[PDB]
Amino acid sequence: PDSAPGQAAVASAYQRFEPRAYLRNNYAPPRGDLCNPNGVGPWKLRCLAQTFATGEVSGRTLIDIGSGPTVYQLLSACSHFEDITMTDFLEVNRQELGRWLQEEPGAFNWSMYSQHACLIEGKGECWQDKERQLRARVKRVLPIDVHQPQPLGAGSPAPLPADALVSAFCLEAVSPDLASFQRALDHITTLLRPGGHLLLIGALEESWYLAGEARLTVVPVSEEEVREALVRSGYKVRDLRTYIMPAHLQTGVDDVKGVFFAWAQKVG
Amino acid sequence: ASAYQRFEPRAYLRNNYAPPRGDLCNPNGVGPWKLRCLAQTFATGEVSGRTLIDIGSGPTVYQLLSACSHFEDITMTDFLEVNRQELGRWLQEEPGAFNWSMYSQHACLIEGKGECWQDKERQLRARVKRVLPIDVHQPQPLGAGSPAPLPADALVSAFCLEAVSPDLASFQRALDHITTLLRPGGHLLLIGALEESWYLAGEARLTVVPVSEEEVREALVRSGYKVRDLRTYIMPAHLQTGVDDVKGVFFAWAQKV
Ligand SMILES: Nc1ncnc2c1ncn2[C@@H]1O[C@H](CSCC[C@H](N)C(=O)O)[C@@H](O)[C@H]1O
Ligand SMILES: Nc1ncnc2c1ncn2[C@@H]1O[C@H](CSCC[C@H](N)C(=O)O)[C@@H](O)[C@H]1O
Ligand SMILES: O=C1Cc2ccc(Cl)cc2N1
Ligand SMILES: O=C1Cc2ccc(Cl)cc2N1
Repeated sequence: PDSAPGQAAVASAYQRFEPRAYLRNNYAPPRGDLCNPNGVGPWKLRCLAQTFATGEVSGRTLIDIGSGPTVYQLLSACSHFEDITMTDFLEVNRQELGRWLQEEPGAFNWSMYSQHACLIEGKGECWQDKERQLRARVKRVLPIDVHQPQPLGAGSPAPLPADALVSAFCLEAVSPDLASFQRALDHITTLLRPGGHLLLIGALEESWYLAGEARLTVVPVSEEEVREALVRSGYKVRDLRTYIMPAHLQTGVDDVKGVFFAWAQKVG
Repeated sequence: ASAYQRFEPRAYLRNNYAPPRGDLCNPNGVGPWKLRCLAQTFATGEVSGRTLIDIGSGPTVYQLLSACSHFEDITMTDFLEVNRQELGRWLQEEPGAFNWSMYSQHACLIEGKGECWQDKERQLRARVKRVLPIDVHQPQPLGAGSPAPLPADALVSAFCLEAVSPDLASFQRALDHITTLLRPGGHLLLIGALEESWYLAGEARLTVVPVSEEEVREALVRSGYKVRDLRTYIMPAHLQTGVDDVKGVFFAWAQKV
């Protein structure tokens, strides 16, 4: 009926979100181990690489929805878009990205991820070049709130509508329930042009994860709930695959059961 | 040969394996070309067996990155103790070891098997069983009671022979010597400088015999090899740095017969 309470709880909880702990929890080993091809990191990168490798997802502008403190989700993307917008709710995350953009030593090191992306893209690109291009193509880092009908605000800086959207582990991680999730998907969809593409990666059947002091409440979603929401938002689903989280990667940082990858094209 | 007593490993790694010659990003540089020759050759599946020996390793490992997944027993060698020490520092992940990761990465990249560079380094470190003294000017370069399994199924040698031979004849004889280490029907991957007469290694100034591709080809023949492949990389101007007067690099894939 009324979305304010749940959304308020969410915003409250994220005030405690610690980027460094979150990076360590999910992007340092064992989950950040890119050597095991059956690991989640390599699967995520592979979903992205293969999708962009079709040549079917291109344009001038791309918006990454809920970037947090991570850039891996753009490694394969960056060679297909001149203009990239990164976004996040939390200033601290936006500053994390700032540190990487300035190429500071105190910044999180993504070079393994950059290398791995070069590896599976199979074009013999060195990772320093991939990183240099991503840094050059990120044109802005913006506040965002997906619960707003205009997630970027009014008169945003972003080129709208975008040719493509990327969003990894955001919607389910900030929506108290499925209806909120659906509305969030509707909101970000207004930023995408008709015939444009959305690459959505997320947690399956997760109810909580840790980011330092912050223990965050997640709406657990299934593949089928994800498919239906995409259709409900005006997408044709081109691809929807599932990674089942291996027991050895269940580290107590969350109760994630799996990860989904969706390639969807906005009808129009 | 006394000149090699002033040879500084770090200065050599600096001159040849750090930028610009060590930049692997540009596909037209010497580093990537070398790795490609090695990778492509092994990818054929025709160079294989159980044991491999690297002749004149110096302080470098890149020349075995593609090799290591085809040979369970690897022997590295050099004339200088300091080079063997520098190798030991990398093989044992000791302090102040040279950083080869860029090369491991590129080998993984070129090979295209989706392998992470750490697994690659791990395997190489696991398969190098020993680092031995050696002198190619000796009829038995490894000495008599060598811990090395002989004959080897395959040899690798990069920038050693021409770099240690006053003249063509010495070069030919040294090739003769190392060839005795190789099992008949075995393979030799030989990489070397073309038309070079000197190079620097810190305080060391080394004399080199300037050799041509045809001269390299004829040497292998005269040593009893069938030349399966012989390619030339011409050294671009921007990689002419003042550390030597190398004109090009040759890669030769030869088979003892
Ligand atoms: N109301 C809201 N609207 C849009 N993004 C939000 C939000 N509340 C929290 N977020 C951001 O959602 C992110 C979830 S973490 C995922 C980060 C990154 N995309 C990855 O792939 O690892 C956090 O960065 C959080 O700050
Ligand atoms: N008389 C001799 N017999 C065998 N090796 C020798 C030698 N005199 C010097 N060497 C070794 O020959 C090497 C030349 S440079 C090292 C080349 C290295 N494998 C790479 O590819 O870059 C030096 O390590 C040097 O110590
Ligand atoms: O591999 C992934 C990365 C990631 C981010 C956030 C959450 Cl809740 C779960 C996972 N698992
Ligand atoms: O690229 C290469 C590597 C190398 C080793 C030794 C010498 Cl004398 C010259 C070169 N040039």
